[PDB]
This record gives sequence, structure tokens and C-alpha cells, in this order.
Amino acid sequence: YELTQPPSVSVSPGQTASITCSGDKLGDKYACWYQQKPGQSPVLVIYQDSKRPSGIPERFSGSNSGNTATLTISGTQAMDEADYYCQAWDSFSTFVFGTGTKVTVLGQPKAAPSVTLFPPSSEELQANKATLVCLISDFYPGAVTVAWKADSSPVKAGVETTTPSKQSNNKYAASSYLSLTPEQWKSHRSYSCQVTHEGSTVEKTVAPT
Amino acid sequence: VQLQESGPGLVKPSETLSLTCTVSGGSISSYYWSWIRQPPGKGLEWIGYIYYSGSTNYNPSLKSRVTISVDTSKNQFSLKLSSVTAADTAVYYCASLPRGQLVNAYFDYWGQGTLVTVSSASTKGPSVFPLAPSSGTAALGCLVKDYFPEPVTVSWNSGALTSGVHTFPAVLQSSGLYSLSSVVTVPSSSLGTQTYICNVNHKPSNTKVDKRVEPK
Repeated sequence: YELTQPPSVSVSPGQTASITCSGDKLGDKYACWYQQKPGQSPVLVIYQDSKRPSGIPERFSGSNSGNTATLTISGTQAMDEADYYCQAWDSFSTFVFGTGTKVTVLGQPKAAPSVTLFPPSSEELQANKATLVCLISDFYPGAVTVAWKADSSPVKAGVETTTPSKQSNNKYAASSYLSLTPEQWKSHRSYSCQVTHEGSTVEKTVAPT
Repeated sequence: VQLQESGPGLVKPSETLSLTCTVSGGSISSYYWSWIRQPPGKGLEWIGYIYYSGSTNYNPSLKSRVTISVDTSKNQFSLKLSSVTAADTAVYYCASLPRGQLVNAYFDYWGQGTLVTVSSASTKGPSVFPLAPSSGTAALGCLVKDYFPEPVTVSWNSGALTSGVHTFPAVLQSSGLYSLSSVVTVPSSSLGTQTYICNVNHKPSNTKVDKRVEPK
């Protein structure tokens, strides 16, 4: 038994966002709302259908009627790019949460990614290991594609890349790791990491010295 | 009110997960004390709550399984289960629920969450190497590589560096282990005249490293 809410909601800055939590029935049941930013634990944004806790701003209101509870965000801002959960009991009568809702304020400024390529340090070399570290940050939106090369030739395997993640400045952040063996590092003219972002692409290059 | 959860980071299957939450003020007997879990993939689920009288209430599908205890002399309460299986991996929060009760139940004040992974595999301490800078702003970092399980905390100069610092999420590499890297952007000029230290803390293996980064 679970409360269904959409997994996606789309919004531009300053417009109004509405999220729907839904069971059978509701209203006669009290629906509260929790907000969860990535990496952090949730925080009460709504309790008892319409009320709001202390430390939550004017622009946060939720309603409840028939078979649908809702939450409305007047003048949606960049501070509100989190997940949103519903809660009731239903119906035996332990507690149950929503399925999760992803708000997104788009129409935000673009930003070319700043890339930084670190070569394998000394320790790892003096430990029969090598790993190249490509670091991508300060970039919006977060739809990147990473490709490695040795000399001019494109590296094939031994490559592992993270999945785009949010930051602090309401941006994104990624990393790429090239798993090598010390000869492959010492026996080449150069290694390079190329990050592709929409159309703009940025490379970085290092060489054994 | 402050809540802090502590317990193991790793529990092998079919054993007994043991967690403890610790509360500050409130005060006690103003709140029911509940536990909530959230798998890393996605999803939030409630398991049970307890009151200082000893009276309890658990999630039905998880009764005969979960057991919540309480000690009102040291302001803490605990969880056990059970026989833990492989699909109980989640972030566990202690949480509060108003007295009365408040039939329109809601969870005000949560913990920060403790990630408990369950696997037949064993734990592994990290191998941390320096991402030395050089060469108006330089960037230097700490590579926490091949460790298990999540999470690992990375600070700088005992938490003195909050500016220009970013810690990245881990990556599950072919080995089946985790690895991540943290970076900091500082003035170039300063380099040579200054010391930089990444403070790595990996609790499930109880190890604590403090690597030192200096330019090439």
C-alpha cells in the first residue's frame, strides 16, 4: 500500500509548482510534507495539511481534498531543487510515505565546465599502480560525456566515471578515473581527458616527467 | 532538539543489525521516538516507534523481526534486526514524533542518517594518495581510493578549510569497492609557504588518515 505522486515536476523560476500525493481516500487523513536535499536528511516543510514549521518561508503552502493532497510553491526559486515526500498512515494503520517527487527549476544560466586533470601521484607509482583523475565542476546543465586519449589515440577500457551530482552553488559536479598500470603511464607522450558539454568541449593534458 | 545516530557501517547477512540513537533535551516523554530508513537507490519507509514507558509499535511486515529498546537514564534508544537480509541496505534515521499522540503524525527533527550496508564481502581500509598541485589559484586534493564501505568523511586542516573545498561522490569500480576524491582551490602564491592536510575518516574500519599535500 503506497501513496502515489509523480516522479517528475517541471518549473521555471518564479512560476508556481504543484505536487500531488494520492491515496484512497484522503482529506479525512492528514497529509504532511517533507523536503530532502541531496546528501542531507529530510526537513519538515508541511505538517497537518496546511501548516508549516518554524523556519519555513511564506512561499510554502499545501492543501488536501478528496483523494489528493497537494503542495504549492509560489514563486519557485533555485533554493528549492530537492526531492519531496508525502506521508499518511494507510490503512492498518502503520506509517507510509510517498514515492518521491523531483522538482527542477530550469531556465538557469549555462556554464562551460572547468576541468582539471591530475596525473598519478608518486606513492601510487611506487606501489605498482596509476590512476588519472579528471575533475569537472562549475557547469550547467549536467549532461556531460567524458572520453580519454593517450597520445592522439583514444583510451578504450580501464575507465570509470561517476554520475553527475548536484553541488552547493546550485550547479553540478563530476569526476572520471582512468585505471592504469605504471608502464602505460611512463610509456607514452601524453594522456588527455576531454569533457563534452552540449557542443562546447574542453580538454586537459598531462605528461610523465 | 539534537539527535545523533551511531552503529556499525557494515553488517554481514543473516546476523543482527544493531543501531543506537542518542537524544539531547526535548525533553524526554514529550516525544515518541521512531526509526525510519531510506535505501540508497530511492525510497522512504517507516519501521517502528517506542515510548519511554516501554510500549512499542512496529511496521507489520517487519514485526517478529524488528525490536526497539530504550534507556531513559543515558538518553538513548536502540534497534535490532534480525537475521538482516541483503536487501535491508539503507540510510537509517532516528526521528521524533510529538506526544498526545498527534494522530496527524509527522516527523519533526531527524538524525543525519547512518548508512548500513549488508554484504557477504568484508570491510576495507582506504589507500589515500595526494593530488599535488603546481604548475593564480592552484588546486590540490586527496584521493581516497579502494575502500569499503561508504561513507568516508574528508575535511581539511581539521575542518579549518570550508572555503574552496569540494568532496565528490564515490565510484563503484570493477573491483566492487568504492573510491572518491576531494579537491580544494587556494591561492598559488601561498604554495611553499604553507601546509595542506586532508583529514580522511572511515568509521566502519575505524581507520583515520591525515595525508599531507605539497607541490611537485
